[PDB]
Amino acid sequence: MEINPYLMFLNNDVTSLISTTYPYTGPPPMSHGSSTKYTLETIKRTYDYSRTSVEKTSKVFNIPRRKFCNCLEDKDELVKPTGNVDISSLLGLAEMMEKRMGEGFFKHCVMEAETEILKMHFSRLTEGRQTYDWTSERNMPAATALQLTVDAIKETEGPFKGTTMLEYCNKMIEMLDWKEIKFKIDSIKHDEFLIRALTINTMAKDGERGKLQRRAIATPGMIVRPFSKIVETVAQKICEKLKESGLPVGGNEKKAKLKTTVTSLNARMNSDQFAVNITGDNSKWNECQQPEAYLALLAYITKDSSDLMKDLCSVAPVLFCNKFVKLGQGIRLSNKRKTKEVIIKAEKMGKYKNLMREEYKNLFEPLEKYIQKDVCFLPGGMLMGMFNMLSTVLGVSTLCYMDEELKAKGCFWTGLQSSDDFVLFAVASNWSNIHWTIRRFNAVCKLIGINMSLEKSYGSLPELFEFTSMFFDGEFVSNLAMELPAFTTAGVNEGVDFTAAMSIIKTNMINNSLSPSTALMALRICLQEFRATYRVHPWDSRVKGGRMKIINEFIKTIENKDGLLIADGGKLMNNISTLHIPEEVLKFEKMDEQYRNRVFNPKNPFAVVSTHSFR
Amino acid sequence: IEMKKGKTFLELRDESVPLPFQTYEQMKDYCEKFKGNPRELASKVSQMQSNIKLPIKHYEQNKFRQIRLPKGPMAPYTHKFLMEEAWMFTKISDPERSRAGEILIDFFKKGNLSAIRPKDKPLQGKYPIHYKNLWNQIKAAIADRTMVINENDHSEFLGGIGRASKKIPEISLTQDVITTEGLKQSENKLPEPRSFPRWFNAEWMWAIKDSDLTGWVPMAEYPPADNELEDYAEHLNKTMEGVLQGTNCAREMGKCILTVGALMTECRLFPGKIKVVPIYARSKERKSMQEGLPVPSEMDCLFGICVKSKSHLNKDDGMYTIITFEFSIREPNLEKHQKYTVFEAGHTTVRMKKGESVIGREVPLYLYCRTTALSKIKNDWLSKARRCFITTMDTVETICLRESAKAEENLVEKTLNEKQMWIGKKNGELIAQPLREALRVQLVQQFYFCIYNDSQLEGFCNEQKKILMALEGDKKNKSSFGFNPEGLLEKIEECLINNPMCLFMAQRLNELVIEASKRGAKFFK
Amino acid sequence: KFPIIANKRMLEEAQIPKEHNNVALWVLASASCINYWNFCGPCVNNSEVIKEVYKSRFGRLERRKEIMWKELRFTLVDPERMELIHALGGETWIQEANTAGISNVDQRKNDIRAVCRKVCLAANASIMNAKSKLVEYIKSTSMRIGETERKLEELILETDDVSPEVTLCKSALGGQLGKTLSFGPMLLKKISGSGVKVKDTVYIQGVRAVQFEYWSEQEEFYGEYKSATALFSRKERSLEWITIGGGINEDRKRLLAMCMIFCRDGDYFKDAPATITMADLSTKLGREIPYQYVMMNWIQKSEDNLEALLYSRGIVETNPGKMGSSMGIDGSKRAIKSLRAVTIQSGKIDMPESKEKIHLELSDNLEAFDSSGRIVATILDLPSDKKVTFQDVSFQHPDLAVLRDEKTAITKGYEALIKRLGTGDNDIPSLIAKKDYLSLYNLPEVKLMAPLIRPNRKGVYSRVARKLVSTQVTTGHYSLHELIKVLPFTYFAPKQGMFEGRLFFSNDSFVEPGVNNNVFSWSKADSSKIYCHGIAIRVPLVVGDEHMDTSLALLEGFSVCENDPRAPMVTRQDLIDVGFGQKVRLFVGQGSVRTFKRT
Repeated sequence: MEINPYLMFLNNDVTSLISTTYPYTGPPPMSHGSSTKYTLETIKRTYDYSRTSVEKTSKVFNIPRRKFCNCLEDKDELVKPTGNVDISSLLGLAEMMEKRMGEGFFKHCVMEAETEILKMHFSRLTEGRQTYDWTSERNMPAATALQLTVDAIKETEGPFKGTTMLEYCNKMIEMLDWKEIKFKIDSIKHDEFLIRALTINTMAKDGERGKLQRRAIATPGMIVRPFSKIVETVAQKICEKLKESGLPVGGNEKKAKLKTTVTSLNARMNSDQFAVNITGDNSKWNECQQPEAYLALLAYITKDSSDLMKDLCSVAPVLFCNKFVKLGQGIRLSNKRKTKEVIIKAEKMGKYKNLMREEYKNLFEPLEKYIQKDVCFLPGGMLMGMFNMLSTVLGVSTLCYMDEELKAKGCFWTGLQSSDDFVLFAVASNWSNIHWTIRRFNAVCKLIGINMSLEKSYGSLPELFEFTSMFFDGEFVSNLAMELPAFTTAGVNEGVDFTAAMSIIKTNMINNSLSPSTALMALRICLQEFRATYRVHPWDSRVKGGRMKIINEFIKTIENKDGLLIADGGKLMNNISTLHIPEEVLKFEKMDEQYRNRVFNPKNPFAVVSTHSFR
Repeated sequence: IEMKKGKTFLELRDESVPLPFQTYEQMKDYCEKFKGNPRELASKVSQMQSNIKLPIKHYEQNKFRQIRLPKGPMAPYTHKFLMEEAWMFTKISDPERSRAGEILIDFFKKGNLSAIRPKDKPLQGKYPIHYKNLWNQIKAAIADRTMVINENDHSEFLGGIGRASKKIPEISLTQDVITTEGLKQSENKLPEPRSFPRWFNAEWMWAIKDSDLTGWVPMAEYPPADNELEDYAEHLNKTMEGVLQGTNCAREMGKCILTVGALMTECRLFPGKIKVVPIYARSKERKSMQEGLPVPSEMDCLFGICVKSKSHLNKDDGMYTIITFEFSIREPNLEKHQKYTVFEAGHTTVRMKKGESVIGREVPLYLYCRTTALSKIKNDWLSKARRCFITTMDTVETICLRESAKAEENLVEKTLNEKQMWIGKKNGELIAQPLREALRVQLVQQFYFCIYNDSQLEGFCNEQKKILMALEGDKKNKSSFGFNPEGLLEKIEECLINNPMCLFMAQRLNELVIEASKRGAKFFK
Repeated sequence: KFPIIANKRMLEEAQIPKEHNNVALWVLASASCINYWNFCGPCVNNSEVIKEVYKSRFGRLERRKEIMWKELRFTLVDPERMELIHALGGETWIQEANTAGISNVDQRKNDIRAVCRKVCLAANASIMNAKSKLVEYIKSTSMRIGETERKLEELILETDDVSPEVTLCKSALGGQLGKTLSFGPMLLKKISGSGVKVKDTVYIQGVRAVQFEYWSEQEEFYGEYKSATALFSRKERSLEWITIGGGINEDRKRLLAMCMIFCRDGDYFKDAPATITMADLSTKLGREIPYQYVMMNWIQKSEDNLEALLYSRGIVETNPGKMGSSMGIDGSKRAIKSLRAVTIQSGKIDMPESKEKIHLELSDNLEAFDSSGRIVATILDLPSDKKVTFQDVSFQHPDLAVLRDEKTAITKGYEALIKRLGTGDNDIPSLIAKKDYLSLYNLPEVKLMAPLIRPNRKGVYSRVARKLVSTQVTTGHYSLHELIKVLPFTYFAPKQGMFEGRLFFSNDSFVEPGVNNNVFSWSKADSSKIYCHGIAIRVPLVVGDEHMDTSLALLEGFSVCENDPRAPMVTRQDLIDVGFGQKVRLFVGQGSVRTFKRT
């Protein structure tokens, strides 16, 4: 006998079994690292996708500046990625989109973003995945580096009493001109502080479904953080009004958008015409996005608005036009038998270049020019997972194109675009004009760096396309974005972790990525994970743990075992229809009044605020 | 009110600008007054379209091809433990001694371990003496009622075989020193390619079988119910659990769980120390020898032992090392068992029914020695192996609702007991089974995914999807079209090395396209 | 060790000693400190404040508790609820849970149609008494329909809801019809034309032959399948043209296939598939079947059969200007290639209405005929028998329901065992006080329950049960619950063998002493009750100590004793080689361990 766990794909669909192809969600045990070699290859491919050779030495660093925008050369083999942008076409697409949506559209959006920012407290910056400290020269949460920055400002030139985003930004600006800056103790000069602020570090974390292509996800500092937040707020306020923008949210709304698009298409295209689909996948969405074009676009946007926003939105772009990249850990040496092994940093690899291998050498000499001490003065690109909203806006601009050359042939297109993944819908009345339309679309996309893959982009007739793991079909729309919690990594508190997991499961059910039985199994699994995390078990069990000895000793004094808490030898009572309801609210009237008041005693040494917190 | 400007910022802003513009003001004026001239733009896009040669294939005139696999020796076993060739001693479970340190000591008391005395000469191995002396030290430590090992001579060696050397400061470096020591950049090694494994099918089949013992995996309780939905869900979950728990895959799952639960604690409370840990599992019920029905029988089982090296889990991405001493009653084969050093440890006994009594038939006994590393992330990933059930559940429910919705009625039992699913080929002919029996295959697939998880597998799974969608389109008479299939074939062939799961899946996928050629027109032979 | 921080005065004011029982608890502190604080600490009364502050959550809980859960149903698409929409309705399923609105009419329609299907099926058990058994079932079936206790002899007429079963059962009542038809689950209707019956043959395996009938003239009809309208014309065993109004991918395929069978178009009416030759059985257990229903059933088995049928219909390449109204093999709205003589469109085809009532004539097979044949309904167009709980119903005539299952058999056996007590002489307590257990092994009720026992190994079960019975009687220490539990097995000669710990019936279920189970459970503080699948039963007597002595109902030749961890754990087999004065621990259930001593 033999086996083939794909034969079930013959007499069945794919929307029902595709999930079996990918493993279950969770932390990737791959340990995708951020080494120096990978970073250098990235920088090389970046400078290369720039099809130009022009430069201009600066005055603040005495360093060249590869200006890869509006200077296209090396037209040969242009099917491969490109980064040289054309401003004329960009502004033309922006104008088309404005005309379509409306005139005072960008103005209304920027006004909304402004007013939202005004009443915003700088403290918001504490909400972030991670950053890079410019004093300790490491990566940490936002709150830590924020405290560091504020206390350094205090130690050097008095405290920051703004308590608002705008004062914080202006304080950063002023600090750009300070000659001496202190911090717990040591100080630094102007140039070094500038560099540190414009420094970036490559993080190894890449956790998501689909593909973990984020080997070297960026990790900027704190100076540029607020301006990036502002630009993202504006781009978000913009993407909301756009029908073809699945970034800000997903699921129910996403399916609504899909079906709306499809139905509008079916009701629009003439009888003679016939549609098609393409499963596009933009390649190198981070090594071809330039902040200079973003700057010009933001300028064209705010052209008619308060000059405040005009100058503000023009901050993060220039901050990204000049971004020093921290090279990872330096190379190591070794003798033949490997009995001795030397370790050197990156800044000195230019000192022993004669030893490194060729592949590592040819990848290092051409860049030595741009090196200063240990970093590389990258004048462009976009590595961070930032400006995703803005990139999506640019893509939507790409899709809203239309001229008379197409109309004459009776053809057009439309579709949807995520950050770096999209779906196209072409229309024509011949099995050839479709090819012409596809080539036209690819050309307009390449004009502004937006490329497309060929080994990962396919197509088919109208019924079958894929978008953000949501394999759409004539029916049976199947999702695959099943998320889950993780206690060991995020032990916020005993009380709040189970309720949060219940809310998460409820959400996943809403998005149809989960079904009743699946949800129940996941619940019974997360309960056990929680228990094992906090080292707690029920009372029926014959455990001998440290919390358990006292819990087993104090069990005989109560009868409302049902009312007991999971954290205290309790049992489950919630179910599908009782997720929004915390177990506490569900056991209040049931807990023996003694235990109840003994828990809800605000006169204790320490979501329903329990006497179960881990400060 | 306005954003008070500095100086350096303004200089940069006037510097970092497009080519023809050298000041923010010129660019700003050009932008705020940009007008639309669609004619020049159309000419530009047409010029770009002309100087581009975008190919568009239809998969019919230019079909796919069979994949070219690597060539060389067969891929060996990779997982840490043993699945099919394993063996275990048994004993009754005491809730007062339900811990590894106690279970191991109890197993040792009866003196069945002390009888394990491997001879000097092995069958196939590298460093037999170290393993043997370490086994003796393990027995000595257990006798002393402490799992610790004081002397650090063998463990140090076997942990340093990977990498161990001196380090010279860069400041103490010159050119003459270099020329003397012949220092160079440390060459980076690549994984060697391997061939197709010819033992995966056997393990899969064995896993599909039903185990004698049952209850390997523990689970939580079932909360109350308040309507028909929760009742149906509970019924389905109970059915699926009762179907799976008595499978040999569940045994390995529970074993991994209970062993990792102890290793994650030993790497936490005794870091930098050498400890001893068992490889055990716990059962709760069996099947009568006179009747094929279940019977309550709580019991413990010991498959082998795992030693621990110094583990701090805060440096070197939290890499640590272990050493495995597993039991087996099946002599090895040279290919599948390459990383294993083997011995012959006396004999043992096998027990089987005889009418109304039990008997015992002696057999030989083998000891499988192997070294391997781990990390914190792998621990967190294996401990969460129960999630495999969740994935299997989804597949079942996908089939059990769609149909139920086409006919608008409960068809759960009907489909589970009737709906036939292709599972494999026997004697050049397909084999089909009910869904209730294919759950096992789905679960084994998810488990193997959970084990051999790695970047290679990520790429394979991310790429095969396109082939699957193309095939589906072929089935339903849709002119699938692409741009560069051969490039995709290369993308997929480049990620095939020293990972048997990917190789098996690739071979079976080729077989699938072959079989479908009888009804499809997008694949070569 | 003590990561959790705390306050100091808050700790001392509560008098929290460290290492209470070797647990430090602690400024810093451990987590167990929280357990020690919530199990033995100060007492407040702040419940009202908590409720007021968390009013939104507790009002949500109240609302939740204010629900009347209803049934659910699998189907597709052709604020206070938003808090629960996740659990109310998905996409393949949905639950009709309601809050305040009530109207019981459509559920009543479902009930009446289900019971009509049931009864009409029940009448399919003979060859001659079809109509008679049918009508007698009707007259013997009453219901608490809605709120009124009505009979099922007037509802079928008073109601106006077309269906195969309604019609099939009302024709026997000489009731009015509406000119509607039913070819399987599909609903048809005539528009124009007419014809006459004609016979033809069809081969099976290429050698045999079977006769079917059809019409030779032209005639137009109106098909209507779930979420799909249609119109077509049949001519000489073949489908000429057809048009579909409302589009659903799955529905359009099944509707088209059903209309084709209705037109018998295709080559599979000349020859047959190789799957039919596997059976060639166009027959029931003892009845005949046409070719159309056999083909249909063959479709229901798998969609591959549907695809084959549709391929039998010619497939061609669509021409320009027709994509908008073309079709695909999978129901695709438009495609380069479609099938011959097809037309898709949007909007459901308005269905006509016939205001002319008639009466038909039933046949041996209950097939009704209005005129010129033209069968309108039959049992062949029904689903397979589907067991469903019926309530608000009364069904008196035999064949009403088998009402016989092993579970119910065991329930009745145990009810009889319980009643036998009867608080009198020649009953359980008298034999107990008399110490005459042998008679217990001869009662009638145990003889009635004996057939429910696993036969292969009943001797050992009887041996063990008699052992327990005698050991509990002679000594006078016993427990009626476990006794009655094991009694049904004390009716066959005792034999040697291996016992495991469970007594298995013939339905693969089981029972176990010293433990509880769904089939049989009981507990102290409610000893006057005995649960059977949740069905609480009463004891004709009262006891407060007759049950308290279970030291001998767990094992056979042993007795419980005081707990002792030193005693070694064992199994049920090695018990034979134990001695006296030798305590032993052993599992008595799930994670339930107890100590025992011989005798």
